[PDB]
Amino acid sequence: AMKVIETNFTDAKLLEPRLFGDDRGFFTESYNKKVLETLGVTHSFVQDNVSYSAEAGTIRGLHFQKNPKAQTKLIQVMQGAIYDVIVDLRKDSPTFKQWRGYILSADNHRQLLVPKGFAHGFCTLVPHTIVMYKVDEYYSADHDSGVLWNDKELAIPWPVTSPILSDKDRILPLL
Amino acid sequence: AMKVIETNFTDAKLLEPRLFGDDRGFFTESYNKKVLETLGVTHSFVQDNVSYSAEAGTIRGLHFQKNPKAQTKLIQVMQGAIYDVIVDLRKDSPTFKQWRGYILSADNHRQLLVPKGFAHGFCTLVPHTIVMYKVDEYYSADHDSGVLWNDKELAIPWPVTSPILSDKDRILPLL
Ligand SMILES: Cc1cn([C@H]2C[C@H](O)[C@@H](COP(=O)(O)OP(=O)(O)O)O2)c(=O)[nH]c1=O
Repeated sequence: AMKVIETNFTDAKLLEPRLFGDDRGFFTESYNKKVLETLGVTHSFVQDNVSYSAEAGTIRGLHFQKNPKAQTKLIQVMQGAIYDVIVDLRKDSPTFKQWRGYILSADNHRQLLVPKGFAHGFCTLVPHTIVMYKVDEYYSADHDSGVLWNDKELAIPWPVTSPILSDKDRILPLL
Repeated sequence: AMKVIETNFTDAKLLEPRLFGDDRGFFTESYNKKVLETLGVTHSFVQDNVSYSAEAGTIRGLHFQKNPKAQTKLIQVMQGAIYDVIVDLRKDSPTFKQWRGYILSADNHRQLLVPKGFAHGFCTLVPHTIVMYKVDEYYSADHDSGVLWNDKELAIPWPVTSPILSDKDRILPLL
């Protein structure tokens, strides 16, 4: 079934689904609610989002929806590959302000469980990258916030010098 | 938000989500539980399946899981394109044994809600097609059944003369 590759910051989980291949292609259960609960991931997802980025080096984030509408996310890459970063913003947390960069791709089929209290963003590594992610709380343009990609406090080693960013993404606040 | 393009057999719906496109690519809510409810679609999906077919002309199906463990399927195409066919197998229906073929692609983003009581299958149209589908009941081996892709009564004008099938799909029982 689906298995845990690593756990970081207590609750963040890098996961891998069991693939079943043939000469014809493959099959996989990319999500199984009851399986996830066994792996200590109990969430009822309400929305699935799909992000398409035409050019490599496109940066999406760092996003976080402020409470009372915080979102648990579960991200995967359907086409292409991305360098995904998560930052622990729980002030109480022993791992507060810490981050981690993961490579999620169409070939590795890896998924990342981003808990509530974290900032999340990614950098596409090749053209035509498609990212899909579930959220357990509906979107709220009101509570939609984030952290500027190049915040010097975090000093994230993005694999791009001049990222393709939306104007909205270039004016996100610092940490 | 999401729009119902057409409805057939009383309950099967061809859906299309809202797509926010800009200079960098696009973003869309492929699944939204609340939105679907407002359209008349209410189900608790517990499993997401992914199917990758290397070559064009690969037929997967026709398939249904036996009652009482029938499954509602929400079909979507993440890469490539398919000719998706559903067949009404509800003995107590005014459309029993009728079928419809739909074209779902990564470029149209259309989705198909296949009710419990229908057989479902598809033929990939281009190489490397990826199909994702959500189900409201888990996979149950003992309840696995289907209809022969080239069954004589079903008219199904598949767009492939010699398709690629698994050994078990060639074995599937006739209606
Ligand atoms: C339909 C389904 C299949 N599977 C497994 C059972 C099979 O061993 C494998 C492939 O499914 P299937 O398409 O039935 O096999 P074939 O390729 O021979 O037609 O996937 C699941 O784990 N979950 C599911 O929901």
